Amino acid sequence: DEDIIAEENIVSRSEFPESWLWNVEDLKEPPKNGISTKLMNIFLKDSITTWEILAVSMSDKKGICVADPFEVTVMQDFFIDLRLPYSVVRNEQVEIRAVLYNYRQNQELKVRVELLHNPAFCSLATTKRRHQQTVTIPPKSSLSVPYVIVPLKTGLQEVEVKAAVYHHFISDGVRKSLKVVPEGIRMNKTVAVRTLDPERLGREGVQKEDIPPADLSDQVPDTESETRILLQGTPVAQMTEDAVDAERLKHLIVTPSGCGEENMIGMTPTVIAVHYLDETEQWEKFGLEKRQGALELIKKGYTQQLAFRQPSSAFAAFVKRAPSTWLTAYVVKVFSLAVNLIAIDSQVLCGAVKWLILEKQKPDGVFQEDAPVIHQEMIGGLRNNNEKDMALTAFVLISLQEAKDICEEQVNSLPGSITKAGDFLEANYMNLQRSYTVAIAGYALAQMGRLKGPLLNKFLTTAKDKNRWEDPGKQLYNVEATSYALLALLQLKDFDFVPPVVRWLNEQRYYGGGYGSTQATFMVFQALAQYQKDAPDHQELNLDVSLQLPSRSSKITHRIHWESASLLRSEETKENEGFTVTAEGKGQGTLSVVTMYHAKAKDQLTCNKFDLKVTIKPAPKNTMILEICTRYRGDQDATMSILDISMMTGFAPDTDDLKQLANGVDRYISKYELDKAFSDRNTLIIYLDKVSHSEDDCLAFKVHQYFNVELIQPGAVKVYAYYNLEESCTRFYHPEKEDGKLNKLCRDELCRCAEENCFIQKDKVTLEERLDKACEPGVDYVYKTRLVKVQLSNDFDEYIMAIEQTIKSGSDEVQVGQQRTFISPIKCREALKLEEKKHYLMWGLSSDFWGEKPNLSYIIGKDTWVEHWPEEDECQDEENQKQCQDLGAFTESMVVFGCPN
Amino acid sequence: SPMYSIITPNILRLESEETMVLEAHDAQGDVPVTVTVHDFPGKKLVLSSEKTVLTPATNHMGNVTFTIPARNKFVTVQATFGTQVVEKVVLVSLQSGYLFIQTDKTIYTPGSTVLYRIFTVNHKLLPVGRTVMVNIENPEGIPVKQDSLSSQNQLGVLPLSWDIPELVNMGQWKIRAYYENSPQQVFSTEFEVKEYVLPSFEVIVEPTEKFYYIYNEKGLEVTITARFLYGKKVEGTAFVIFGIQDGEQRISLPESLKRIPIEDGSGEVVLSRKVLLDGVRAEDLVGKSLYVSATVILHSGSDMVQAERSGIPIVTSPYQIHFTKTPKYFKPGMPFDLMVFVTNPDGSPAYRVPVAVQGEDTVQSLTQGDGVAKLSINTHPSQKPLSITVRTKKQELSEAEQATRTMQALPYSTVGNSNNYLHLSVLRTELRPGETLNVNFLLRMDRAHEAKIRYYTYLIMNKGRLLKAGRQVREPGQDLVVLPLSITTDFIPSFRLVAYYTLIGASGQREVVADSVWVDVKDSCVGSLVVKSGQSEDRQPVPGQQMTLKIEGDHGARVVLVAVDKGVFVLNKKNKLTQSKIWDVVEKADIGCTPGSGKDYAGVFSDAGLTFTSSSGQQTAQRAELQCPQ
Ligand SMILES: *[C@H]1O[C@H](CO)[C@@H](O[C@@H]2O[C@H](CO)[C@@H](O[C@@H]3O[C@H](CO)[C@@H](O)[C@H](O)[C@@H]3O)[C@H](O)[C@H]2NC(C)=O)[C@H](O)[C@H]1NC(C)=O
Ligand SMILES: *[C@@H]1O[C@H](CO)[C@@H](O)[C@H](O)[C@H]1NC(C)=O
Repeated sequence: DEDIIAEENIVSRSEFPESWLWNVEDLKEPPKNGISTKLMNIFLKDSITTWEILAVSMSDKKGICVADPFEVTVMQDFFIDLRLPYSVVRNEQVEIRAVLYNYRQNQELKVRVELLHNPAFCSLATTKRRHQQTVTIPPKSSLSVPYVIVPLKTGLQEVEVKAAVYHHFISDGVRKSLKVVPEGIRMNKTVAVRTLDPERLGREGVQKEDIPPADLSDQVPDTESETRILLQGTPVAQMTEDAVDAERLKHLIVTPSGCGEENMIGMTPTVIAVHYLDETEQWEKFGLEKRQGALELIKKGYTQQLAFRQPSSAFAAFVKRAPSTWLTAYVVKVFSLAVNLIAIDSQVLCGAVKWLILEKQKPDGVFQEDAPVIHQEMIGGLRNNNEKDMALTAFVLISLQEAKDICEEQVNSLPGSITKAGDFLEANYMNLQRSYTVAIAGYALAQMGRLKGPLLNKFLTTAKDKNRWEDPGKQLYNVEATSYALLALLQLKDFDFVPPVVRWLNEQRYYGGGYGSTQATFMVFQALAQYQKDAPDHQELNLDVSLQLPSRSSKITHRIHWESASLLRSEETKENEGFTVTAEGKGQGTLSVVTMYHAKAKDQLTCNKFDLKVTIKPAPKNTMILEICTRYRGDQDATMSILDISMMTGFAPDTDDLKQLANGVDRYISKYELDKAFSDRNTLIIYLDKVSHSEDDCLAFKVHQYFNVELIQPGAVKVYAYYNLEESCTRFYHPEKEDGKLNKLCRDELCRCAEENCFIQKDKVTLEERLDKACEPGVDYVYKTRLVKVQLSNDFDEYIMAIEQTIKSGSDEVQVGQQRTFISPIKCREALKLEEKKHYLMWGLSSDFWGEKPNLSYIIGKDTWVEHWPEEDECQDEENQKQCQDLGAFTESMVVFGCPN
Repeated sequence: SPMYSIITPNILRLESEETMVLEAHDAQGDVPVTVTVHDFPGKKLVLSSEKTVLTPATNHMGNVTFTIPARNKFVTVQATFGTQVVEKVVLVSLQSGYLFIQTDKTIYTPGSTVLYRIFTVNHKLLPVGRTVMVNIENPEGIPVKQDSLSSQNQLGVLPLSWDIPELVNMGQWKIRAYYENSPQQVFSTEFEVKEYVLPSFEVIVEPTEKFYYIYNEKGLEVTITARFLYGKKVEGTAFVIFGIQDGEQRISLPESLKRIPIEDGSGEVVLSRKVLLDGVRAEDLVGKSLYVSATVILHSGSDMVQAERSGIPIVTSPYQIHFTKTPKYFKPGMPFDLMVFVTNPDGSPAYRVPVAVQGEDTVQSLTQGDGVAKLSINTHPSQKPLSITVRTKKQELSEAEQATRTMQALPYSTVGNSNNYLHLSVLRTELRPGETLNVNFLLRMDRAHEAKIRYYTYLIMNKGRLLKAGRQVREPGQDLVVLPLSITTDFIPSFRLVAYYTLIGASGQREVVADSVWVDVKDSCVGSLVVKSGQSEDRQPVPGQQMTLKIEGDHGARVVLVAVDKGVFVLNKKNKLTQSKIWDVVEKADIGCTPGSGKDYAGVFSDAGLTFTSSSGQQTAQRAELQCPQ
């Protein structure tokens, strides 16, 4: 118009992020008083609101620090708020609101607001027609502007309105996007759940697993679908143990005193007490402070055992007594186990080992006792004079083998002695009668790996009930022999036979300490401590999963290991692929493939909670009656509900009819909305104290047209209870159009807007004006047709034209005589006024095809030429002639030549 | 009889410089000190380093700063003084420190990108470099994305993003993250994923009182405020309803449903006592709470916003009294100081509220800015359980409306009933960094041995470390000596002062007497970070305008910004990052578990978070628990 800024000059606001300035800056600016100052230039976005600016600092000196928020308020004197919804359903007609705020102190504004045409949307604005309202906005107030549209293609489509004021240089534009979604219900399907375990059924040829795609046959076209692969790991282990409670061992901490032998009887329970407690880690339960004091007693025992070391590196009860074979073989045993606890001298430990070998070993390997220990109760089951040629050579052997690592480079005759004493035991193992001898010599041979064959069978079948190595005598010789046995089981790694043997020891409830409890106490706890070390605990999750998806070119290799805080791995693909998985290794896993997609729906309507009927009738300028009828779909009468109304562009409700509703009980209308006027009451809200659930609650008021304009925008009414926005219902109203729904032809889920000219035009229509318009690059088809049948409906008419000649054949392979359905909106039944058995000259574009070949249908659009062809005996009439001569000449100029270009 | 002592923290930590206090009492000449840390039990030598010499010129107070590389685990701290060795087993925390997570928004729409930063800092809050595992769990608790990043050379700031797919479960999503070295200790932030659009105004509902008094005839008066994000006041209509909660269950009061006109950005709506009591005896409602649900609709119907205040407590008394700040042990016959903490029913501190003990009788005291009141009561030299009850003497109110609370303080048990006490008193005021504190050392013991107490040893605890140790000189006859203790940004937010003296007395018996105290310091940032306008003038900016953003901070630091549309916080304001939420975490992770003092000397120490072991056998209790008692 005049004295206003045109539409193309206006740059729309487009940048509306919800958060921005996600920056990382360093305060390196020269500091003044330890204070750095950074200056940043920023382009504030297009939002009219208030921004919150939050800064966090990190300094290796001052640590972390969250700063107080800094708010920036962005505003403008005149603007539009285009309030879209999050999403809209494809083909669903909905109303959108556009609010124009005028915040100028005392300056009213004559404004123009225009919705811009977008092919993805079916609204009033088209290519060649604008949709512009002229409206006035009072000082310090807002104005709601309703637009109805229809999204025709899914995805991130875009609505955009502009507005300008007259006589001033003030303009604004808002370009916002909204996600358009198809029609369906969220469905989640399980594709494959297999147990990944090579070895178990998954053959030694490591498991291969074929995984099919998902059905997704009812997947609504034009929707993404994600496949999520998952690697669940089943761990469950348990090589379990129940160690002896430490509170039961308080007596095993004994102060070592006395002579060469008595000192050893007291250092025994203490060393074997610390050892067991260090391995079972009960030190908290026992009392953590008591360990340090137990270290002094073990160091005190060892120190006092140096004064009884004879020059020959051997030990005896006294210093004047002849050295004992067994005692020196026990000193080695104890000191060999207390190496990590106290400082065991290598000269002392290995010296006694060297002495045993060179002095107290017979050629055949046997060790001979020459000075029996005075305390004949500390030795255990050796006291029994039966087979002491084996028992001693088995005892001295174990002591030598536990000093191995410590005395290999210091004693070179050790390797020769170990094998020698093993040769004698091995040969005479099959001739043993006592269970005690079978155990202690069985542990001495198992340490070399020399307990196999018939010997191994003898050791195992020596157990009574497969849980104890007992001899008809004292029980502490039996606790000892089961303890050497449990040690041998652990050495050979026979973990199938062990649990029963250990359960027997635990049920004995032996806690060491007593008369001659030296061996029993050192051995029963040496065995139950090595029981906690020869674990394992699981076994191991060592899977190697490979995923080959025909989509990706690179293989996906996952390694699920135990002792890793995860055991879960996932991969996502946007394409429904038929892939294969190959596992490898130990462990029992899981493989779950879950796809996600949109399935086809069978519809509700919906509203679910509200019924709605809206009627628009003429009154008994224009003035009409708007009747509204609503009802709640529950069991109770709904509470305060809202009736949100928009007007038929250029219509204002009747004030006097409103006052009458306001005074009605259970109904409310703000003073605000009352005293608006013709001015601009295009929107109205009637608050309802309630709506009934049994029958309809109906109201009705008169609407007056204050500004008459061609092509009016359908009104819209929307109900909803105050507490819930989603559960709403919205009906439309237009004098003509069915129920506010704009014209659109649909098949399945594809739709195209139909709000346009019914045909091209109508000032003299000559032959030249026909050859020019029928040979434009676009024009595809040209037929002389005859109207056989006309089918009336509620939305689209169907004119079954039988083609009588194909002047210019197109993409449609139509022979002469066949019939083709021409579709036209109901609003075009009067302007076309096509009659049966008559002829017409028609031509249109290729975009005016409907359906799939060979079953195509034609659309009588704004590029379709509809012209009445007079009959044979009608050309005789001296007024149709001028036309007849033109059509008959348009016939032979298209048949012979065709198009100039 | 020289006595060598050692003090360290209850719980030692990995990859951190834990300090260790070395001492020699009644010592002569120099004394060579070697410190060792071994894994427990056995020998693996975790820290051999740290050897020092205690000098007469230091009164024989030394210090070794050591680091530990890197069921529960334990170390054996070992301390050899010349030939004499002292060792103590101490507990070790696996916790490497803290992780803080920050997302851009509070809520997100399927199809958008979640921007999130991980803040990796030790216990002392300084940035550290570690490997970090990061998970993202859905509502039902299923991880869909995991990263394995490292804050090495990264100045403690690990940026990250995640594109929410359009196909995703709505509701509460969670980001969980932990240190590779400590999978047990986990750090989480929730973010909502929902289908939403940003509204153009906000709605604030504020009840006149932050609580409800069952006998207030007037009822619950609520002010429904509504203004546009850009400032202007809203014109519209509001629906408001009320409800009763107890405790996770809500009951809606249908007959309280009102419709109120929102004019000039405001509206008034009241829940009359009548309606309340009808919707359910009145005293049965005490303990429960009230919530207000607002729904404001612009007279245009083009925009609609819902808001809600919840947890308005129903109470007989407008106050609560707490002794969480007063120590539970006194010194028989010595003045006892009380830290009464008076809150408003919601949990906020109540300013200027006079309090008093039972009777009283002039003896009063007003609550300050932090909601704390300073009472001091004179005591009997009896070993009887001191029982103290407190009010609460606000006029305008009534005895019936006044609040009350009752604690019980036990006597400090003395070494073989020697009647030798120590008491640390501090003048109560909001301590700011930069100020100097006047710590008061009052000594109680018979004059027969008083001349032997020549110095007190004090130790400052903070964030769970030994911030500073020192010696307070004393001459014979001085019952009360003062320590001018400077307060720095390092004492934030709270600190413990523990001090003690040792001597030979009774019958040649070694005696240790200690006392602790907990002082709150003005919570803030250790340094400073200010964000403001660079342009020194003008009104509001216009959409698409360039503006200068001034940032004032500490030299060397790295700053990470973000700008969110305050519209978002109309939808969800929860799970934001605050400096206050940081100091909240730090505090809850103190090894010190008590306002001060202790049943004995071994109690003062362990309760405060320290270990005292001597060459006379005077040691603390072995702490087996990482958590505080309860
Ligand atoms: C433990 O003994 C060591 C000496 O072996 C001492 O550490 C030193 O502590 C002082 C302050 O007590 C430090 O001086 C101050 O450092 C800050 C920065 O940390 C500085 O800004 C001040 O101006 C002041 O100079 C000193 O740097 C530090 N020495 C070392 C080893 O770095 C201290 O006596 C004892 N530490 C305690 C009380 O835990
Ligand atoms: C399917 O959706 C439901 C909610 O409607 C959700 O609880 C479930 O986890 C989904 N199925 C799967 C396993 O993806």
